[PDB]
Amino acid sequence: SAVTITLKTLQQQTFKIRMEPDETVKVLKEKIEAEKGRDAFPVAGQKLIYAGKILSDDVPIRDYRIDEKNFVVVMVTKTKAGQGTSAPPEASPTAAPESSTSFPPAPTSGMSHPPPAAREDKSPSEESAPTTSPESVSGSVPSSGSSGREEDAASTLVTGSEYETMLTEIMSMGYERERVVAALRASYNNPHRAVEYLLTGIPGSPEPEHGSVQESQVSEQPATEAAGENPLEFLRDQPQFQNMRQVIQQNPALLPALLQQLGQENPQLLQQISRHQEQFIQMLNEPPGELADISDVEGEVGAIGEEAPQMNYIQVTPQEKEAIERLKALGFPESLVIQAYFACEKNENLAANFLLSQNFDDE
Repeated sequence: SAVTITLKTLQQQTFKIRMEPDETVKVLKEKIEAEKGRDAFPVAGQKLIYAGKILSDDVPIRDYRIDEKNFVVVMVTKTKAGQGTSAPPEASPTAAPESSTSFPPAPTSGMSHPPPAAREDKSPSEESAPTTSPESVSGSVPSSGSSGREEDAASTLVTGSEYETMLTEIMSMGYERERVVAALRASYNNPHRAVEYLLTGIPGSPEPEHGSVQESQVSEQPATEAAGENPLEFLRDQPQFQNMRQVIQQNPALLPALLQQLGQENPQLLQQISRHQEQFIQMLNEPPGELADISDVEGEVGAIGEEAPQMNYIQVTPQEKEAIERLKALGFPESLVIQAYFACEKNENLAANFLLSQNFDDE
């Protein structure tokens, strides 16, 4: 089964083909190259005219309803393949009916498209909507409520190590590594929400109330009987250290010249300087000691406290000491206060109250 096709070329040369009554016209373009040949029948200008509109090569033959009784004026122009056929400048025009008049610039650009008459020049939006799919607008329940995303706060601490830089900001407290980021991924990657939701809120510390740290044991010296036989204080006051603390306050070359001259003459300190070279020298340039903390002067000049180890008959307690502390702090005596306290009701007036009325000023 088949069907001959009337092929007509603009050159006035017609013939006949056949192929199948359902082959893409693309085979036609190639059928013409073999039907007429390839001397002056290229493909670029291959337009199969059957009655005005050239049949394209994207449809199967017989789809345009061609008629063998008629003829298809196929065209074969447009020869742009690098180097093919061309035309010299000396020639005559053959477009009587199709005579060119305007001079539209093919190359270059330009927006030649003026609107007809004087109406709405601009054209915002349109006035039609051709649906592409047959059943696109379907369904009913919402699945993705995308009514505006969320930016929230992210660049709050993340740096070179982003969350790791913060991981050290919190972990340093004494936490872990994976538990902290998790605390910094659900609380707000911050030491505020993470901490609160790191142990007291995170599933890692159910009511952490068993870590009492109210000890404060950093400074608490007795200073009541801790001094005797010290190879360092006798020199600090003797001429040995004075020569090492005076020569050092002008030239560091004397330190060695002295440590080897006097510092290396008395074994009383040498047996310690070998291991105390750090502290012994620390005092050579800056000896410790201070007689003015902030205001050592409540009563008159300011004493130290109890400078009598095993001397009095009692030792006061944490109940009456408050009365004496404020007494000697206002300008009261010493033994006259610790004793007079037992005036009438062991109060802070009968004993003081009468003491003040007895001091008076002048009559």
